[PDB]
Amino acid sequence: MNHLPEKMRPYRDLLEKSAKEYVKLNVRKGKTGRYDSKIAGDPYFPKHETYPTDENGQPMKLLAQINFSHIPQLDGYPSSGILQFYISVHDDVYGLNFDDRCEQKNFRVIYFENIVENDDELVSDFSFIGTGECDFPILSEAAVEPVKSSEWVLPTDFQFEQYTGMETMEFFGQFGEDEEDIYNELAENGFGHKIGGYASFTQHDPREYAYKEHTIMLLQIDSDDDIDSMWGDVGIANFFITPEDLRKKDFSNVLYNWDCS
Repeated sequence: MNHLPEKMRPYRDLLEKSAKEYVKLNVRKGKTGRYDSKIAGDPYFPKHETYPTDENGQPMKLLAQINFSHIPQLDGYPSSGILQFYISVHDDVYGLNFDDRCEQKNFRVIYFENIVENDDELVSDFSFIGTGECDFPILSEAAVEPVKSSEWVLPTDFQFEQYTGMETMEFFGQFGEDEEDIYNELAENGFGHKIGGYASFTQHDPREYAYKEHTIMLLQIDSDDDIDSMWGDVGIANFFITPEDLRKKDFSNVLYNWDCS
């Protein structure tokens, strides 16, 4: 039995019904191949394509790349292709769009469905990407080891309220003096790096009103001293997509968020 604080036990059946299969990403500082899933490092990129640039036309830098052929299969996710996440290196907010989290101005999400095999038609020299005045959120290339897992809905994720049928204030408030311990234990079972599953935030989930259909989390990267990942003050980043767009393999409306303490 996965542990549950005492007052939460009557809700065990509900939490089990909410369980979502996901892929935990164990990370290992080090060099990765051109076609591999990785955090930072160099991306797979065809010479004939236009490399992503930020609002001032400066080349962006790869935050992470996922090769769908290299992770456990999740319902609804592509069976192959390489999905990439990029951000500007020149802005003090890791390229987060303060106005519209889905407007790829200083961040970009690119999906290559068909992978080029010919080594000479791919970019190998990425020295053209600059160095911003601020440190990149992840300072060290890291390899990825996917492990399929499962987890109940997290209280940090706006879907929690949908499952319990009430606002979290009202929901955890019913536990009296145990409210904080209960909320914190449940929220802390989250975090870490992953594909799919439920979302963790140090502040507030931005989806309730503004992006209510972005219920699928494509990727979450947490602060992690093992690979020199640090989002502001021990924060966390994540990307979301709507079920419709994932089906269409359309990544032009992906929600990029990050927050910290």
